[PDB]
Amino acid sequence: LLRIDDHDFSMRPGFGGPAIPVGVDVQVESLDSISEVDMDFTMTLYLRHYWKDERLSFPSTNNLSMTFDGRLVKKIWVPDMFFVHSKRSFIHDTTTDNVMLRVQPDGKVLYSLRVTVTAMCNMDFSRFPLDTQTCSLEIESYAYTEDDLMLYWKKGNDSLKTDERISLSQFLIQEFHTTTKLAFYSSTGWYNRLYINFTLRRHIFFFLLQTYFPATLMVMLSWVSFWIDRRAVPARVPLGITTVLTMSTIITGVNASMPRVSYIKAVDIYLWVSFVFVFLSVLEYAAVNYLTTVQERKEQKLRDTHAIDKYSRIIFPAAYILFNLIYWSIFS
Amino acid sequence: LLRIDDHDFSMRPGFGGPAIPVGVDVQVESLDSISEVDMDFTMTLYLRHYWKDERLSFPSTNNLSMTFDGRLVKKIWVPDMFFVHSKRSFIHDTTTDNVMLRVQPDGKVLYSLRVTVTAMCNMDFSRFPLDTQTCSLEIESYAYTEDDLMLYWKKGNDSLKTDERISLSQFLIQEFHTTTKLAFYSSTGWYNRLYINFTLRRHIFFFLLQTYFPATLMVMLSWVSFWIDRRAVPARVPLGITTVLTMSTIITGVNASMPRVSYIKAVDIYLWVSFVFVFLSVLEYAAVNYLTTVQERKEQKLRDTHAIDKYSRIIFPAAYILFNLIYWSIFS
Amino acid sequence: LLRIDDHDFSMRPGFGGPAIPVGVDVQVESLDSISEVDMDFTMTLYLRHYWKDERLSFPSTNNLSMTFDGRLVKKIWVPDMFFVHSKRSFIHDTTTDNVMLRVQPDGKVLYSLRVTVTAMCNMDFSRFPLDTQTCSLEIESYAYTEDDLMLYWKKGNDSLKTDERISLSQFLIQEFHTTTKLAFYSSTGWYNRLYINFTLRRHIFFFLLQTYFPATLMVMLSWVSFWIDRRAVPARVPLGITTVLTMSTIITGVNASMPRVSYIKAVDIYLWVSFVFVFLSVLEYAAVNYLTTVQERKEQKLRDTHAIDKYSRIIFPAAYILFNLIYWSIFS
Amino acid sequence: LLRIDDHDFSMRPGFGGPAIPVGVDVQVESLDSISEVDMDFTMTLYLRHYWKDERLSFPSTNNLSMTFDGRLVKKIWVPDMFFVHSKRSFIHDTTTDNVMLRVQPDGKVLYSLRVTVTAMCNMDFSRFPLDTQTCSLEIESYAYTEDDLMLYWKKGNDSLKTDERISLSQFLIQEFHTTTKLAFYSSTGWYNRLYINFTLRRHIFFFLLQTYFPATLMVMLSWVSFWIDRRAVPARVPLGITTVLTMSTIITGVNASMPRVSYIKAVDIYLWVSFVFVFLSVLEYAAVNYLTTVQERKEQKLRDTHAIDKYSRIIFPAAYILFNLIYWSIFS
Amino acid sequence: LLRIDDHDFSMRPGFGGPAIPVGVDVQVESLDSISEVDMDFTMTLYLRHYWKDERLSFPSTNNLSMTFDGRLVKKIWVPDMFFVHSKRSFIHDTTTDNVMLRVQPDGKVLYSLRVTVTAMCNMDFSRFPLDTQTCSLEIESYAYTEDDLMLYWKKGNDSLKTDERISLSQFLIQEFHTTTKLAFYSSTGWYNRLYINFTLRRHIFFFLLQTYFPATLMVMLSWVSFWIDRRAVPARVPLGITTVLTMSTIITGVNASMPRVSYIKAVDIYLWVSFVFVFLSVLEYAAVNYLTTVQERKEQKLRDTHAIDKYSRIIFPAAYILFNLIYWSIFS
Ligand SMILES: *[C@@H]1O[C@H](CO)[C@@H](O)[C@H](O)[C@H]1NC(C)=O
Ligand SMILES: *[C@@H]1O[C@H](CO)[C@@H](O)[C@H](O)[C@H]1NC(C)=O
Ligand SMILES: *[C@@H]1O[C@H](CO)[C@@H](O)[C@H](O)[C@H]1NC(C)=O
Ligand SMILES: *[C@@H]1O[C@H](CO)[C@@H](O)[C@H](O)[C@H]1NC(C)=O
Ligand SMILES: *[C@@H]1O[C@H](CO)[C@@H](O)[C@H](O)[C@H]1NC(C)=O
Ligand SMILES: *[C@@H]1O[C@H](CO)[C@@H](O)[C@H](O)[C@H]1NC(C)=O
Ligand SMILES: *[C@@H]1O[C@H](CO)[C@@H](O)[C@H](O)[C@H]1NC(C)=O
Ligand SMILES: *[C@@H]1O[C@H](CO)[C@@H](O)[C@H](O)[C@H]1NC(C)=O
Ligand SMILES: *[C@@H]1O[C@H](CO)[C@@H](O)[C@H](O)[C@H]1NC(C)=O
Ligand SMILES: *[C@@H]1O[C@H](CO)[C@@H](O)[C@H](O)[C@H]1NC(C)=O
Ligand SMILES: CCCCCC
Ligand SMILES: CCCCCC
Ligand SMILES: CCCCCC
Ligand SMILES: CCCCCC
Ligand SMILES: CCCCCC
Ligand SMILES: CCCCCC
Ligand SMILES: CCCCCC
Ligand SMILES: CCCCCC
Ligand SMILES: CCCCCC
Ligand SMILES: CCCCCC
Ligand SMILES: CCCCCC
Ligand SMILES: CCCCCC
Ligand SMILES: CCCCCC
Ligand SMILES: CCCCCC
Ligand SMILES: CCCCCC
Ligand SMILES: CCCCCC
Ligand SMILES: CCCCCC
Ligand SMILES: CCCCCC
Ligand SMILES: CCCCCC
Ligand SMILES: CCCCCC
Ligand SMILES: [Cl-]
Repeated sequence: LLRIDDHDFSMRPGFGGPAIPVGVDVQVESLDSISEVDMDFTMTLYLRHYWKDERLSFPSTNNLSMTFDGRLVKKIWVPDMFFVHSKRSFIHDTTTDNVMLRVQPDGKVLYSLRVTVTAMCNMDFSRFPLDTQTCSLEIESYAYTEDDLMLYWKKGNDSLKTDERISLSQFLIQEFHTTTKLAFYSSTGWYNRLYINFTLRRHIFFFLLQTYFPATLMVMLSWVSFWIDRRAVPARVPLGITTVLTMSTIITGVNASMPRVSYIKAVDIYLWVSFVFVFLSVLEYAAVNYLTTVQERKEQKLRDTHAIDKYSRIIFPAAYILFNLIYWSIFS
Repeated sequence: LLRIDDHDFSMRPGFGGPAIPVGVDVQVESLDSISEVDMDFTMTLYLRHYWKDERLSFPSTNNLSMTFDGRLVKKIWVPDMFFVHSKRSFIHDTTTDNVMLRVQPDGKVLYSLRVTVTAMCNMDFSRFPLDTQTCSLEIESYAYTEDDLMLYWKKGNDSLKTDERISLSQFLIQEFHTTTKLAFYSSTGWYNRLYINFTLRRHIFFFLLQTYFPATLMVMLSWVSFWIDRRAVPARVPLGITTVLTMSTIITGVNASMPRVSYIKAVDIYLWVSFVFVFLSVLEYAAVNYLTTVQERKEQKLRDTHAIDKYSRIIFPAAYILFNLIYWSIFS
Repeated sequence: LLRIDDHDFSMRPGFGGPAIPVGVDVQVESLDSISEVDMDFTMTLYLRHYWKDERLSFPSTNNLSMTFDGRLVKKIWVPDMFFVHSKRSFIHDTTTDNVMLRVQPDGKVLYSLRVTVTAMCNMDFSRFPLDTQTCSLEIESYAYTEDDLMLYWKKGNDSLKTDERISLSQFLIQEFHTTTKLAFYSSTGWYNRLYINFTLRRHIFFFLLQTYFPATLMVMLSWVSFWIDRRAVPARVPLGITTVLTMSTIITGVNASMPRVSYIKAVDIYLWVSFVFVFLSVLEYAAVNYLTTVQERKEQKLRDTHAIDKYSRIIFPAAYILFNLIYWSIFS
Repeated sequence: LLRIDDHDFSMRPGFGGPAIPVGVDVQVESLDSISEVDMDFTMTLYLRHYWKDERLSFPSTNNLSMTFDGRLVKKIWVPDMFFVHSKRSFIHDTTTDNVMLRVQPDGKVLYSLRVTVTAMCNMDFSRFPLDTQTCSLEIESYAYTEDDLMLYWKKGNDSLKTDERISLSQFLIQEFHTTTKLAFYSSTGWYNRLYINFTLRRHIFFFLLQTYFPATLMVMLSWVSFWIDRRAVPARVPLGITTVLTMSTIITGVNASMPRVSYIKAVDIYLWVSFVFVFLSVLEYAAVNYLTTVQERKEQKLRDTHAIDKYSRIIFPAAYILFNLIYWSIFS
Repeated sequence: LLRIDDHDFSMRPGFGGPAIPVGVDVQVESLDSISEVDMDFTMTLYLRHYWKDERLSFPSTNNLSMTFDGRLVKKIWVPDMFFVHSKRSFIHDTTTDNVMLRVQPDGKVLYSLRVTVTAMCNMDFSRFPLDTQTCSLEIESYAYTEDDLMLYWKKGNDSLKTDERISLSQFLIQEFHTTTKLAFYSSTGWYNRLYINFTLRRHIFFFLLQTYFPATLMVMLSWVSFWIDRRAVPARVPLGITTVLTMSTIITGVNASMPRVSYIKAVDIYLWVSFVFVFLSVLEYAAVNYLTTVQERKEQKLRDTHAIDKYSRIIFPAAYILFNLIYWSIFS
């Protein structure tokens, strides 16, 4: 039927002659994980190849595609494709290798693989946790240059399809599309790359509850020290100290879960401003206590509400509100 | 006996003609793990295939099935089946491949595999930790469409059997059953899928002890500040502050172990309401202290139990109890 | 010598006739790990098979066993055995497959494998950390029923031997023995199972130091509040609050390391009783403070050691000691 | 040249006759890791075998060794060796299997493998973190007894060489040497084992900084309560309570990182003695406060520095210093 | 075309004669990870080999290189290369083995592999986190000595090329270059090694925010105790105690993430000096309280700002600033 034993398949079709066209269709099954510290993502996809090989021609009367077991794959020539800038990947093998082989009577061949790929994606956290990130997956031939193999999307924009169940708990996925670009290696020649592009957006709610509310609550807990009688030194001092230390703990806990980036994120700006306010509260009380002591000493040697508290009760909330307005007008 | 060398098994029985019927029996051995963060499960099952192949016919006098070693499997045609929407799977191989092959004199073949499959399961945590989840395992042919291969359950509802030792420490497993549905791929044709469905329910006790009791205890520890003399400012302030901070720590610890979902869970509602109560206690004491200071200043310039404490001692417990009644009437 | 090329080894000896006897010897090399959360164990063992095959007969004059390389194994019939209710296992392969093959002149064959098996073991933690657990390893044929293959222990009780270096840092291992039982599958027939049983016991010392001493110390630290003058409210309140919060932290830390079981363990009983005592201390001080305030108000309007402290100093230690006596008489 | 096709290599040289001598040389490349909780170590080594086989003889004129590709290895007889009491091991395979084969004209064969072995090592932590541990790697034949194969060190003591780059960040490695001993299996016969022995010693500095300094600092922080005026009850009570709780946290953190051993380590002795001192400080202050209250009551009914503080200021430091002297004279 | 069946490729070209030259080109694709605790790095690279073999000569008219499938590789002789001092490595295999084979009509052969290598790198942390580290990758032949195979860089310095996307989030990568050196094994002979060298530098910002700012803030929070009236003992004591304990927690958290090195790092110097300052603050207050008590007792028996506070308010900040100036002038 196929006369496999009569041919040497160590050479591509057209060997010694013009390049062989190869078309690609991709269907994305899922996006399994995203790792900010590792700066990568894991995708499961169906990779489909189209090419023609006269050596697989067989007689028939119905002009219909016929399906073979898939162990025949290792006896015939198959296009060499690999994922560029990946960290690890594999082909699923239960209950058998998830490999399809269909051959038409005139030699047209359809080849399909189910693979899982972990690939690198460089992300900019300068607007975290309000950032928008983009990632891509690159498909390129390994052994054959553009002189031997021509790689292209089979149906252009319509070659990429996605399952309706693609979802992430933290990220919104949008704008899947495909592009084509060339690549050059100084010692091997020119290669043709295929691209799968998509965009990711975060949900802010979780970060609000984890960071922004606790810091605001710690700032507001430092303003009750302005309504307590200043004669209660052992009540007013520990309150401010505890609020400062809790703010420090919040900052450390927030920074613990992110990659060790050399630049400043928006959450760092917010937390450090809140910390500054909490610190200023303690300094303000220390000034008040010192001035009261000075006045007592002067009065005895010569023999109400302090203005600082009265003005702080107004100044601190207004400054904090203005800061919040400007911050959330800039970062939105 | 079998004349394997006289036939080409690269083509299915009936090649070029009508589709070949294939029956499936499944026996579930165990459910090994469930991962909320990964949103998958691991199952170990016995997969059994039934079909007929005249090319394996042999003479006999007893009309009995004969068992072969299993290395013969790779010399004959075997149905191509794979698990859909899986993450990883394998066939056990100790001390040999766990593969059974039995052939009847008239060509009927029984084929059995022991496999372990990790498969995806989308779960809704909107009622966590009082949620009920459902999952499924899908069996579909890879290479052959419904025109070449007809896939069905061998005995309908009786095709699925479960071992009595299937058990999870946290989940209750119930309602195993099977269904059949078709699937369509735009470039390859129609396929016939088999389904194994089951339902999972959580045990609430662990979550009660981990989250609900500590938060209630922290709320109740904030009500002892209403029975302490209000003149003890350095005793009443740190108590409320410590309770608020402990409630915050509880909220963070509860959220740490779950997937980063964009929606609200019931435990979040309970914890945030408890946090609100604890915060209000501190605000109440601050109001009491301020009013006492105002009265002292007025009396000196002109020259018991405060009503707020007296009413709070009644109001706070009743509101908390009513909230608990409504919450546990809604979520049950 | 062996005339391997002259025989088809795809059929068992006696094919079509009576069942072939197969004897098993097992020597346990080590117990590598136990996982409470995974509920499994890992064992390394030497598995030895005994059977007769006339097709391997060769002429000789000394009636002595001869050893072959082990690549011959894949050319001859070998009994099909697998481990039941396992999670994963493999055969060691350095520097070659650890497989022995010895054939006697009359056809007697000895076969030996070095394997590592991870197997499930259901454990009851209702008496943790004073529990005693039992586990078993099951050996059964996969392809052949009791009509084709008879599986038995070669020397009965003497078939199981253990290395003197089997040891676990936390568990005491005792009472290795073997049993035999039949198994039935509704669609394949009856099989004969072999069992390896052993018993595990914990060492209590580690758990004493981790849980029982800290909780008792936290309870005893709450009784120093009964010897401090009750006029020191800001000294007596934070002490009780801190002890309650530390007890809560201890409970959470203890529960963190165990599987999410739906039932109550002994350590939970001990910790919750200790927590109750610590909570009652705080309530007792609140009552004392309130009564003192009431008496002061009455005396002013009309114009030592409080009995509660005096009785608590006796009542609390005696109740705690009685609880310890009963607890350690019940759980031993 | 080698006439491989003319011989059956399923039988050892000398099959049916006297045992074949096999010499072993080992060169250690690195020690990769040590795990106290797993009680094992990982070593990378070069394993070299020497034997003679007349079936590989070839004509030559120069009496020189000739090197072959290494795919020839699987066509000839190779000694069967494995590592005893190992957990996992493998042969490196990039860019090809790291296997050397050299054959001399008279049949002498040199065989070399690069392997990585993880092996068990039982360690005694009774003097931790001042302990000295010893470990060994055992090489034994699997299939052949001492009647068929004689295993020995090729050059005795000079057979073991080590790379100068063997180093661990925490451990000092010394005293590599080799020994030989026999082993007996009740069902297979006598085997000859080869041993590689070495000694490990810890660096104390890290443990000093992690445990011993913090505990001493916490003990010294409890002695400042003896210089504060005893009238400051709310200052002296929380200090002692906080020091006790911090010591408890230190003990838990120290125990967290070690295996769950049933016996007592030296660090446990040191930490528990320090804890006892810190606890006694709190009890001492409670006694002082009670006695002051008694004296006040007696004086009123009838109508400086307390001796306990004065003696404690001397007694506590001297006892702690004596304990340190004895502890560091015993454990060195 | 190639007459593979007519030659034995178990012997290198020139077998029995002069050494065969082999050239190497390397292109680095990425640096995937660096592990301080494991002391290794992971690199993905393209390894290219050049050699001549007359046995692969074929007739042609165009003097052009022809590309073969890559399954031919296992039928011909291929140079034996491996990575020295590696921990693990593999060749990527999707969708096929990423192996290129190109043969010129005169027998010149180009061979290319895509591999991932994890290799050891000894690092000195004595200047952490201001350290600069160097690492190298070593390529050496395994089976063949310099008498049989001559290994060299194909284009010298121009043989090493790097992708523009090589980047690490924490480290700056610079100065890629190549060197050549010989290696000697006492039992096998001389080998020729190739080296790939590069330099790594850290970004200080992350460590500043994680360690240096919190410790400075904790030191500055201990200087507010010098502006509070010394009569407030219960306010001034807990402040110093809390600052000391927080500094201890910072030290432990900093040390937790690094390898257990026996020497001192710069961050340890900074943290321990800050801890000393914080401790001295508490000792200073204790001295002040004791002296005040002594003066009170003397005055009663005979019947402002203390100088220590006044001098400490100046001395502590100046000493801390001088320490910072010297530290950051030494470590830069
Ligand atoms: C298949 O090819 C035949 C001619 O060989 C043609 O008549 C028929 O229409 C074709 N069918 C399809 C579906 O292309
Ligand atoms: C899709 O393809 C069409 C036609 O080739 C092109 O105009 C369009 O820009 C493409 N869209 C994207 C997102 O690449
Ligand atoms: C097997 O087939 C024979 C006829 O070939 C029939 O007589 C016999 O009853 C059958 N046995 C079973 C169990 O079906
Ligand atoms: C089982 O099969 C019967 C008959 O086909 C059907 O009536 C019933 O609904 C099925 N049950 C389930 C759970 O699918
Ligand atoms: C081996 O068999 C021979 C007879 O073939 C007998 O004489 C001899 O005693 C036997 N030896 C053993 C050890 O069984
Ligand atoms: C061991 O075997 C003997 C005899 O078969 C039996 O009496 C005994 O009960 C067995 N012991 C165990 C532990 O099974
Ligand atoms: C090799 O053997 C020959 C004799 O066959 C001898 O003359 C020569 O000295 C030997 N060389 C070595 C290095 O042993
Ligand atoms: C090394 O070998 C020599 C001679 O065989 C022996 O005297 C010595 O004790 C050995 N050393 C060790 C450490 O085994
Ligand atoms: C190839 O070799 C031929 C001679 O065989 C020569 O004429 C031609 O210039 C060469 N081409 C290249 C590119 O080296
Ligand atoms: C590169 O090679 C040139 C010439 O061989 C040499 O002078 C130079 O030092 C080399 N550079 C490095 C970094 O090895
Ligand atoms: C998606 C925005 C949510 C804002 C909630 C306050
Ligand atoms: C908040 C600062 C107030 C200053 C009044 C003079
Ligand atoms: C917001 C409070 C203002 C008080 C001014 C006296
Ligand atoms: C299954 C419900 C248990 C409830 C315990 C209070
Ligand atoms: C004095 C009784 C207080 C109760 C608080 C729950
Ligand atoms: C008494 C009201 C205080 C409000 C502080 C936010
Ligand atoms: C709890 C609020 C009480 C208000 C009384 C006027
Ligand atoms: C529950 C306590 C109520 C007190 C009312 C005065
Ligand atoms: C094995 C029992 C030990 C008990 C130590 C108090
Ligand atoms: C003064 C002795 C107190 C004892 C508390 C356990
Ligand atoms: C501990 C309770 C004492 C009650 C005395 C009336
Ligand atoms: C154990 C102390 C008892 C005190 C009774 C007055
Ligand atoms: C190796 C001993 C070091 C001791 C440092 C105090
Ligand atoms: C005032 C000196 C106290 C010393 C405590 C270690
Ligand atoms: C430290 C104990 C002192 C006792 C004096 C009577
Ligand atoms: C070390 C201080 C001793 C004080 C004795 C009065
Ligand atoms: C690269 C140096 C940054 C310094 C920021 C204060
Ligand atoms: C850093 C302490 C400053 C205090 C000013 C009152
Ligand atoms: C900071 C030390 C001051 C000493 C004055 C006598
Ligand atoms: C920096 C404050 C100095 C005060 C000297 C009296
Ligand atoms: Cl206080």
